[PDB]
Amino acid sequence: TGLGALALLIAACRLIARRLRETRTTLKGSARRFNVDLFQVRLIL
Amino acid sequence: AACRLIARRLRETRTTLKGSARRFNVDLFQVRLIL
Amino acid sequence: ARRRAAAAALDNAMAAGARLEAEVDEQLRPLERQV
Amino acid sequence: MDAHIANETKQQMTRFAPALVHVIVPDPLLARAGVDPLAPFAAHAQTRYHGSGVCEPWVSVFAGHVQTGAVESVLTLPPLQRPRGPGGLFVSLPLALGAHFDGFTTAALRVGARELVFTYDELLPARTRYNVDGERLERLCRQFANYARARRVAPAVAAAGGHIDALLPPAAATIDGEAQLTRGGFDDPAAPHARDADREILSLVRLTALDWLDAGYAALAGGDAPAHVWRRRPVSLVARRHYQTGETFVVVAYEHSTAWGGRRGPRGEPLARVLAEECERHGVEHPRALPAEARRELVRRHAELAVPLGDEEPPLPVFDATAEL
Repeated sequence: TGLGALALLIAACRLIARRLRETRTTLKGSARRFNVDLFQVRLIL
Repeated sequence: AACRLIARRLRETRTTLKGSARRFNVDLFQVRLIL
Repeated sequence: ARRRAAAAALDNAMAAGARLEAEVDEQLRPLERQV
Repeated sequence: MDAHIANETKQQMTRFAPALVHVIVPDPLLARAGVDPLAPFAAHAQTRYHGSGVCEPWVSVFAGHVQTGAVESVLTLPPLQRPRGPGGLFVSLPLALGAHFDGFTTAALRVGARELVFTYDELLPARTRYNVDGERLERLCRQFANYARARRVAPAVAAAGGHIDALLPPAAATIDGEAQLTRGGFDDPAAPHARDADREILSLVRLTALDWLDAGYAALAGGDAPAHVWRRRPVSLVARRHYQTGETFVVVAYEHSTAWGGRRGPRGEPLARVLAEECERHGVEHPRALPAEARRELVRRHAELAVPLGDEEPPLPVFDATAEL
């Protein structure tokens, strides 16, 4: 019984956990690109 | 039962961070318009 | 010249940044599906 | 659009510059630049590095000035619809890049009398917009279907029309170029992986479609017309602004093209990255006021950022979009 519904749910808890890390990675990239271009502006002027 | 209330807590935090970022963007549009 | 180029570049950067909150909100739709 | 193809071939065969870029300068830009359309053209261009004052000799480029709507001439096929809107001359500028494309180094254009400048930092956008062209192409094929069904011209095209009918809905169609610059959002190279990674987890918690258009449409006009072929492959036009006068202009990129953008086109990191990182690291507000012992490492890395940082006084003011002025 117990060994018939486990591997899937732990696989989930691991895979979505790592996909979350990748989400944070890409979000930081978006934010830092926007800030880099704002930095470009703050020296053009 | 934690992982249900806190699962929704995640969406709530994301939603309020959204409004934070949107007001950041408005205050950016400000300095865009002033000059 | 500087004042015009700065406005142009600011408008350009904002044109890309106009998707920030939308991306942040879209990214976490799995975590509703993942409970 | 023949101008872009001609320039790509002339560049690849001869290598008069490292890479290229496709641009559609519209009507009001030219108008405010002091130059007039509808007159004889003779296009040239040169690339002028910043802070030094070394200009590569001029190079003649093929330019072709449309009259009616320009943006739609990239999106639609002749026999099915007519374009609409403003129109400006197509042109392609040379570049100087390859490892870290330097910023603030312009690309000077020359038309009959007046010269326009286009700072790199303005010309080359990070992300492209290829995801909306699927939405455009499906409408285009449905358009061809409703044409072949109603005009009753030839049987070979009628079969293709029937196939397209049986493939996707026949509802209705129209192509609008202006709507392309508004509605869209910038495409990033991750989101398919987001959908894919979500696939496994949701599943756990518990001829072709378009070459019909090709084979058919090659019968209405009766000519392959290689210039057309790129109009069926997805394009991406990114509306940008201008630093010299403050108006709009577009930087298109075709999929098969070897220009800047698309596929099989070179990509170089925006040099402003290491500049911003080292500006923040040592803690100053400006790149020119950086401590020389720090600038030594920058000059050590990239042989391009040298002269804007080593000499006491550079020949031309550095880090300002208004050098030539």
